[PDB]
Amino acid sequence: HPWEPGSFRVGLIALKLGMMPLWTKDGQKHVVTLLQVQDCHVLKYTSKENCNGKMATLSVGGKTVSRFRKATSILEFYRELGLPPKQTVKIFNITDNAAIKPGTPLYAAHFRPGQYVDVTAKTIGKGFQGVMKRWGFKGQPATHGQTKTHRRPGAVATGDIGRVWPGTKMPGKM
Amino acid sequence: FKNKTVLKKRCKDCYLVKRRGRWYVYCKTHPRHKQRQM
Amino acid sequence: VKCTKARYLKKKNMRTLWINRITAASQEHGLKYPALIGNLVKCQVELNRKVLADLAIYEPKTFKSLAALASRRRHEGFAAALGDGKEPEGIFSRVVQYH
Amino acid sequence: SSFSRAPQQWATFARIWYLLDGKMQPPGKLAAMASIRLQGLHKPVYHALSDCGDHVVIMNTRHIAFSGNKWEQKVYSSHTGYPGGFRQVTAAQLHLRDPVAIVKLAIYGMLPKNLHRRTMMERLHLFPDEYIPEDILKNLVEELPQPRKIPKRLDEYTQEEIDAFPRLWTPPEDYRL
Amino acid sequence: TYSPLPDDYNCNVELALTSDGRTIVCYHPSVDIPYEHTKPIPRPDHDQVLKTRLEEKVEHLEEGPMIEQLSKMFFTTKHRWYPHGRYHRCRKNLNPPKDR
Amino acid sequence: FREVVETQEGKTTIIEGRITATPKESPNPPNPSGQCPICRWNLKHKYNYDDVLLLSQFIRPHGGMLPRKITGLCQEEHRKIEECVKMAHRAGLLPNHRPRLPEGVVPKSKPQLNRYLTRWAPGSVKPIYKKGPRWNRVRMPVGSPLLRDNVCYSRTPWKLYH
Amino acid sequence: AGGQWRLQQGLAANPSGYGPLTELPDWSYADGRPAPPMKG
Amino acid sequence: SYLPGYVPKTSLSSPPWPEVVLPDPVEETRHHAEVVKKVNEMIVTGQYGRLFAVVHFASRQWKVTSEDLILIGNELDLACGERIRLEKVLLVGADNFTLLGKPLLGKDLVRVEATVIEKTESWPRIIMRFRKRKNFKKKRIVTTPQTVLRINSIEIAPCLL
RNA sequence: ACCUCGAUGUUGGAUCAGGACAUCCCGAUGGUGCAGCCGCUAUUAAAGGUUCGUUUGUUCAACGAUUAAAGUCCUACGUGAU
Ligand SMILES: [K+]
Ligand SMILES: [Mg+2]
Ligand SMILES: [Mg+2]
Ligand SMILES: [Mg+2]
Ligand SMILES: [Mg+2]
Ligand SMILES: [Mg+2]
Ligand SMILES: [Mg+2]
Ligand SMILES: [Mg+2]
Ligand SMILES: [Mg+2]
Ligand SMILES: [Mg+2]
Ligand SMILES: [Zn+2]
Repeated sequence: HPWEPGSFRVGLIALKLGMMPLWTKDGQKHVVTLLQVQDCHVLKYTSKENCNGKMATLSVGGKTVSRFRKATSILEFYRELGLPPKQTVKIFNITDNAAIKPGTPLYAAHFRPGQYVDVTAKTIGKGFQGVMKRWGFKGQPATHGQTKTHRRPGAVATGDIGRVWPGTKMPGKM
Repeated sequence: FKNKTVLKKRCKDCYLVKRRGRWYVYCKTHPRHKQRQM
Repeated sequence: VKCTKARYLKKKNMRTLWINRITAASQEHGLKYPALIGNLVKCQVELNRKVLADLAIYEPKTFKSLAALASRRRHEGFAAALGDGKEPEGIFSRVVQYH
Repeated sequence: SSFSRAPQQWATFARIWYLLDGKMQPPGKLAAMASIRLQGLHKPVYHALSDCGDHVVIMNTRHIAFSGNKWEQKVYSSHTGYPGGFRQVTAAQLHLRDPVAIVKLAIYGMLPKNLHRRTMMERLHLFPDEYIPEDILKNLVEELPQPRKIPKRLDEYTQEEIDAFPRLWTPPEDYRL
Repeated sequence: TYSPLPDDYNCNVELALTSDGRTIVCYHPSVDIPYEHTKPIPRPDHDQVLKTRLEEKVEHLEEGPMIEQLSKMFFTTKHRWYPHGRYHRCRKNLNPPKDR
Repeated sequence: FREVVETQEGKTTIIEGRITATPKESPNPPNPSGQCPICRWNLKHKYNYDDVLLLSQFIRPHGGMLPRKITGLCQEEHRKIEECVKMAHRAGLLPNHRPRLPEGVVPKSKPQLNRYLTRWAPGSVKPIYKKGPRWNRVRMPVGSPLLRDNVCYSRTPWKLYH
Repeated sequence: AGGQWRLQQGLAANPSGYGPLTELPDWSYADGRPAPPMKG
Repeated sequence: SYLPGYVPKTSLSSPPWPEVVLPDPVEETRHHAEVVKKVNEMIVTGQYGRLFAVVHFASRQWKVTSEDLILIGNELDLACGERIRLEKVLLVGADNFTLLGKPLLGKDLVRVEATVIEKTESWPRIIMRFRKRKNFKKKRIVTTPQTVLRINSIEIAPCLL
């Protein structure tokens, strides 16, 4: 179908290579991230009626992995599709005029220069971290009598409530 | 608009009107006569 | 201690349960609980809540007859209230006197 | 009834699906009649320890009618638990966001405050429009009468009733109106 | 034509009084469902070589999905479907008295 | 009634007043001794907002209330009818007396909210965020206080505040 | 229930007070011999 | 064509409940005799099965039928096996007919007989009272006497007319 | 002087703050002895913000330089098994 206003097309699943500087004709040094799209294909299509949602959902995979490290249910899904299994599978909300046949590969040419895009991925996990590194609390001075309190949250609530509000910033996995 | 518990016209041009649940005093001749029921 | 004090609650709770069951069956016949108990007294039918609850469960046809009697007696009172006593009392409104 | 012991017990403690039409009806009166059916209060064999409740299906929950200024004055408030999570929405705001929330909250506040209350809400079915799923529609039994009788609009009166009602005054012939 | 209650659903109640007025007679014969108010029962419900042997269709389901399926078909909550400990399973009377 | 029509031909405007058919009061009133048409027909304390047949006889084609000196009603019943007319439009029982829309105006689609017994105008009502204690509850008005003396066939009187 | 109506009929507000329901003996022998009077 | 008491039909002009017209007492009086005679004719021919009777015994109303048991919380001073008659019957009902006493049925219309089959004491009942911080504590155990009666037969006689 | 005399010393600060609106700033809107900028006053608004220092145990305050502003309070005069 031709392009229409209010239509959403599918995206890609890229791999973050690294960073590289880039200069413009204005002389400003802009740093960009090299996203490599490799073995990106459309897995299945779900219509708006079957989606139970406003938009139609489309399945996309990337980064072909080994067939020996997947469950039986996932492997048999790719057996009929005739594609190697994908590591990360994302679901994109599209419109009826943007449907793509399953098994269709996708390339970096899907995007063009001057187009603004949105990148989604898991952040770098820092494990269990204290409030000072997780929420940026100031802490306590290292000297002037301080006793075993330099990186502690301090007060967490008031005495009247006699409880801690949900969502209170406490040490945990970041 | 000056909030008054008791609304009193300040001249012959002031007129009462019931709008948005509370009485108002409008006066085009004297804009300072406008009042809102508190 | 709870055993001794629960003997009053058991008697109280049984009667409350009976009233709900009597009310449930009266609504199936288009009547309210005050309209049934109140009008059965005026017919000298002295049936307690225990019997009426049992009748409403095991004798549905008998309960409907009582509902019809209470409804008929209820209608007789309204007719008597419209008149000034000139008309005779209702057929079911007669009271058997005991000396 | 000369039934066998098991069929007789099953029939008495069976579940009956009822239908309610909520168009131009107050939510509370709909909830009052839905409360007794859900708890089983309409049965003479009712008891709290016996799960004798029935299924209530309410249709046209989007077209309920609120008496007075309850669309603007009544407020449905809830708290998410987080600081600053105290939300207060009016009946009109809640109705547009969720057409079935008003009826659901009225019924939920009438059931006894016990563990059985959440079980009774599972046997309550709400549908904003007149469309009903076949499985729910194929097992209905009785349509309970609407509590409030909808008054007739001026255009719904036939000429027989309009002409039957007498005019009380004679307007002057020179009145512009 | 007066009738205190409609004689349509349960029985035909006929109130009466005795000559002395000391006894109320209630003749209530049972009503029968008319033949025109009932529906007929739904009695109704190739080149095959291999007989269709019975195939087991007991699909394995986790504790979660199993309870969710049960809570929807019986229109109950998930709480009642979880098991109980030995302490409660031992307090239950396995030989309760029976009436009627 | 009387109607006014303006016809312009040859850039000249002519205004004329033409008399039309006027309805006549029904003969043999039940109570000729009444002073106003309400008690003349024993309709005092016996009508509500939903009786659009009675209310339509005291309103203009655009829904406006008629003057008291024209209809001949008393001061007490005119206010009661005036409030019933207001609640009739708000309840959607008068679809043929809508306000006149000037040319070139198309009303926007607005939330169709069913309501009745609405004392106040919907746009002038603020939500009750703080209900208050039990002894100082902020009740929601239902109906109209001017109908407090209407004939009630139930033992419980009309509840004008919820 | 019905206490006010009974008092207007010359009876007791409580049906257990006096009358045929209470004063009469509650049982009698099958042969027809009268029962001994109850304690109440 | 309007009477002085005429009111045009409105919401509150007429009572919400529909008007009810009671039957003519003269016409209904003979209609009652027809129903009573039919019900009386069902008793001579024995066109009834099991009968349930509501009797007033030990200040209690029992919905009893034939061959059933009732527990009475007092002693009747009667040897076990003795057959007695329950004089007070308030209601006798069948599958098709029901008779109501006002408030009691005549002795010539219904006869209910029971049998004393077991006289025993109740299980020990705990009566304990306790008040905190007052050293008030006393326990009492009582065994109220009990009596079990079995309803043998419930027969009626054709005396309605 | 009602609760606590069979283990909370209090104040202030640090830490992290939740909340009220009787609003210091940002927003909207009447009046003005509102030309325009500045101002004053009133209604509405608590989504967001509300500085760093010298002497002083300081809270506060003084003045030092700023800021669109350096709000009034409550919370066991918040928080001391931090
Ligand atoms: K301590
Ligand atoms: Mg890591
Ligand atoms: Mg530091
Ligand atoms: Mg130390
Ligand atoms: Mg240290
Ligand atoms: Mg009692
Ligand atoms: Mg304010
Ligand atoms: Mg402190
Ligand atoms: Mg401190
Ligand atoms: Mg502490
Ligand atoms: Zn003025």
